[PDB]
Amino acid sequence: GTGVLTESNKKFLPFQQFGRDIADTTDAVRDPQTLEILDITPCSFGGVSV
Amino acid sequence: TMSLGAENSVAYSNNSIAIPTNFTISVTTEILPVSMTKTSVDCTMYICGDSTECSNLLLQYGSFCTQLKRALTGIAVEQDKNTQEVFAQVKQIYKTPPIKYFGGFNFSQILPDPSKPSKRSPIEDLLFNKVTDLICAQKFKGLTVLPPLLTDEMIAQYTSALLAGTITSGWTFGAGPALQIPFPMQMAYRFNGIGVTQNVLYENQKLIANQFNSAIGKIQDSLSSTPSALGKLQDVVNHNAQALNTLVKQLSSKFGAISSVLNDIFSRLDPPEAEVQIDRLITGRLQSLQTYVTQQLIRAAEIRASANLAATKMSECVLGQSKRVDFCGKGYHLMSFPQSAPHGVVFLHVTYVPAQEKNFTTAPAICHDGKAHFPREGVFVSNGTHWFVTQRNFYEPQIITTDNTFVSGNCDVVIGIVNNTVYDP
Amino acid sequence: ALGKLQDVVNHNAQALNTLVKQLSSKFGAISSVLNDIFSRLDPPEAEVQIDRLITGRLQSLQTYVTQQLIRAAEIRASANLAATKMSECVLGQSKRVDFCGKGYHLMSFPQSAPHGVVFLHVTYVPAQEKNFTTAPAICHDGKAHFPREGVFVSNGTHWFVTQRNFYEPQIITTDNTFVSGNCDVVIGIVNNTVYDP
Amino acid sequence: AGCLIGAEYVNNSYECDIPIGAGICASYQTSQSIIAYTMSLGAENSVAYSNNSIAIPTNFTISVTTEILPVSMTKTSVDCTMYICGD
Amino acid sequence: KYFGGFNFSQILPDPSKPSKRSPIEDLLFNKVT
Ligand SMILES: *[C@@H]1O[C@H](CO)[C@@H](O)[C@H](O)[C@H]1NC(C)=O
Ligand SMILES: *[C@@H]1O[C@H](CO)[C@@H](O)[C@H](O)[C@H]1NC(C)=O
Ligand SMILES: *[C@@H]1O[C@H](CO)[C@@H](O)[C@H](O)[C@H]1NC(C)=O
Ligand SMILES: *[C@@H]1O[C@H](CO)[C@@H](O)[C@H](O)[C@H]1NC(C)=O
Ligand SMILES: *[C@@H]1O[C@H](CO)[C@@H](O)[C@H](O)[C@H]1NC(C)=O
Ligand SMILES: *[C@@H]1O[C@H](CO)[C@@H](O)[C@H](O)[C@H]1NC(C)=O
Ligand SMILES: *[C@@H]1O[C@H](CO)[C@@H](O)[C@H](O)[C@H]1NC(C)=O
Ligand SMILES: *[C@@H]1O[C@H](CO)[C@@H](O)[C@H](O)[C@H]1NC(C)=O
Ligand SMILES: *[C@@H]1O[C@H](CO)[C@@H](O)[C@H](O)[C@H]1NC(C)=O
Ligand SMILES: *[C@@H]1O[C@H](CO)[C@@H](O)[C@H](O)[C@H]1NC(C)=O
Ligand SMILES: *[C@@H]1O[C@H](CO)[C@@H](O)[C@H](O)[C@H]1NC(C)=O
Repeated sequence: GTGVLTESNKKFLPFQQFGRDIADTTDAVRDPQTLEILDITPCSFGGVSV
Repeated sequence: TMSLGAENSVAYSNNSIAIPTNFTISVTTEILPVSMTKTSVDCTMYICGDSTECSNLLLQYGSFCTQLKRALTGIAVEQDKNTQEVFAQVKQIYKTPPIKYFGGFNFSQILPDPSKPSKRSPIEDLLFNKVTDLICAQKFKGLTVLPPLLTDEMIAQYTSALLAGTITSGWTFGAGPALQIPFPMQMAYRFNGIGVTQNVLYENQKLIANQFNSAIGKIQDSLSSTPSALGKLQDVVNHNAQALNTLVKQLSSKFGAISSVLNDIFSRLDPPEAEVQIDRLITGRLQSLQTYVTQQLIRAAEIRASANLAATKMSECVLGQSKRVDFCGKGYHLMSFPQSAPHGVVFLHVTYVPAQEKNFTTAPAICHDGKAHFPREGVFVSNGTHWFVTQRNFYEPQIITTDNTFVSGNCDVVIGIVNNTVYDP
Repeated sequence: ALGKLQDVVNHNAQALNTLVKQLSSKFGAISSVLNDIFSRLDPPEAEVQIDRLITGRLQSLQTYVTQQLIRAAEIRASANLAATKMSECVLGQSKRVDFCGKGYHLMSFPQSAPHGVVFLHVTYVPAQEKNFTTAPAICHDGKAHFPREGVFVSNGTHWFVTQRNFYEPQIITTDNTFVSGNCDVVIGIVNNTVYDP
Repeated sequence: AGCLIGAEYVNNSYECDIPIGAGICASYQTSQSIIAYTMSLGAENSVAYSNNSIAIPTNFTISVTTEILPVSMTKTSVDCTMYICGD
Repeated sequence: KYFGGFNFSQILPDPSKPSKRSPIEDLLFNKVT
């Protein structure tokens, strides 16, 4: 997918690898190389009014 | 088994009448929704966001999202017009004079407080503090809340201008120019509008002022204690949430496909067989969004009907004195004061309620010299021995003279005629 | 000016226009033409290719109908409001403020228009107002006199009684005011002499 | 509401023409260009209220106001054998 | 039930029937199926 990846404060568990949301979408992930809780978030979007 | 009320047996006779001997100034409250939460969905991001393959396939399903966006824009414009047609009824913002002595009536609970940074009345503070993440977990999937045009400060200024015009001028600032008038005379006019004479107010001004102040003070306690008073507005805040969160829950449904994630379908299967798996999700999500829009249409229609009712009440109860029963309060409507609230308006109806009734002997007419004397404005009562004439809303016994009754024919065809002498000055 | 009548002509037209635009869409099929699908494919697959189009067109027509229902409900509400105004503003003189025109309602005239009614509300707006010194009541010989129908005003030196909508100064006499109690409990009492014809 | 680029924010408040949101409203004013500003609710009037003063009108005017109200729409009918299945 | 000469027997509830309805309400309920 696409989005912004930032450092998250979600206290994941050693066996937990992903993280869902209300709409069954992945909010946070774990980098397989270095153990770190990321945060998947799309960039800015909205409506263009002329 | 639920009770339908108490049991009252009003004694009905051909000769007795109940005349009220005192009165009460009751301030009731009425809550009316005006606007909703303007929401705007996204065409592609809700159906399939962060996916370039589905963005190309969604274009072959007609211009459904365009119609949905048009309907949402229409709903937003309608909710803005609903707020503009209720509070913005005057073209001149009035101001309260520095001296706040209006005869004895204390309006400190409804006038705006300049010390507070919100510039709202103490009642509006409780109204806004009792009507209350999910505002960021829904934005990332198209659900966007548009801010209203008229902010809370502008609605507060509109309500303050309406209150100033009602206190200083009365009902003259709604018809034409604002005509200044002392508040005791305005209250005397309000009393004359329902039948009570001006002397009843001018001789009991302190009692009426004390009753009005006590009712205004008890209104704050009633609104602060009971949490279900501001419910009709909270429902508008609740259902809208149920209209959004559920619309989010529809993104976790597979609609007969293998999964609810389009990335997992595009990565595993090839497009030739992923088309049929993506079409079910697209159709299901489009149908869910269409259902959301067609329900929000009915909700906006109901809210527009409520806003029209609130505007009619603002025009008939605040800008004047309506004689419609149970429209501007329960009883003899005296006046009304508007206040703002989150997506709603609160009308404080000041009403005249009779009390402490007493039983007297009545008669249709009297004749002194063989000619029936009918009351010009009032009713004939008796105290057991003498006959007096009093109005239909307050016991004020007066002698029967020639200027209080008119002659019409002889007293031979009327039923219930009693002989009594009249006075001639 | 005639915009409210134009909108119901525009949206309705749009309600048809989009209803046609849903006929050129595939709804997930191979095309939007029936004969092309029946000629390029086999009857076994023709059903699975045409049922999607049938369902899409059925859903479009159902959406059109369920939107026209709400539109007809709004039009029915507006027509009920117009009928109430015709019965109250034209057939009589209603005292409802901001219902039969901005100001003191005098009369109303109905006019027809394409799918609509235009009410010309003839009203009464005061103007050229001026200030006066008012008083709740007056007492001549120890008995308060309250105005029967009007208001006591003053021009600086004399006191008159005028109606509440037009400045018509009249001499305060015994037939313009009524006596009710003494002038001891009223706030703002001013002494002034009354006339008796 | 968001980020508005293309119009300058003037401090004086005029009558709102093109509503934007949250009190901000745009218009095309005077070289002429598009400006944005906080909409004005009306004129700041102050009634000289007093215990003894009353405003009595001395004349009047008869004015005719116009109110447009829709009554009906265009009756539309559709058929199944032609809209969905063309011949 | 002497109200001056007006007979409200057709609108007041009749205690004879067990339904405790007025003579007009009987026809109102017997015409809506
Ligand atoms: C009038 O009312 C009284 C009390 O109900 C009743 O006794 C009397 O009969 C009534 N009038 C006549 C003359 O019927
Ligand atoms: C009227 O009511 C008030 C408040 O209940 C009371 O103080 C006053 O004495 C009453 N006056 C009469 C006429 O009984
Ligand atoms: C009005 O009420 C306020 C409290 O909100 C009080 O401080 C003030 O003294 C009162 N004024 C009068 C006229 O009694
Ligand atoms: C009038 O008489 C009736 C008789 O039933 C009584 O119930 C009622 O309280 C009386 N009203 C007063 C307070 O005079
Ligand atoms: C009736 O009123 C007259 C005049 O006020 C009074 O003199 C008389 O005592 C009253 N009678 C009763 C029974 O109250
Ligand atoms: C009223 O007075 C007349 C003349 O005195 C008399 O004939 C008549 O009987 C009286 N009626 C009543 C109600 O007493
Ligand atoms: C007040 O009115 C009286 C009678 O019309 C007139 O004689 C007098 O001059 C007036 N005074 C002023 C100051 O207008
Ligand atoms: C009215 O007249 C009385 C008696 O002459 C006097 O005591 C009172 O002060 C006067 N009031 C005014 C308003 O001049
Ligand atoms: C109105 O009356 C109050 C109380 O007597 C007084 O404080 C105030 O100054 C008066 N204002 C005027 C003269 O309009
Ligand atoms: C009332 O207004 C009309 C029109 O302006 C004017 O001709 C007339 O003289 C005015 N009358 C008064 C009383 O000023
Ligand atoms: C009232 O009407 C009923 C029939 O409707 C009749 O039997 C009865 O006698 C009437 N009573 C009176 C007051 O005449």
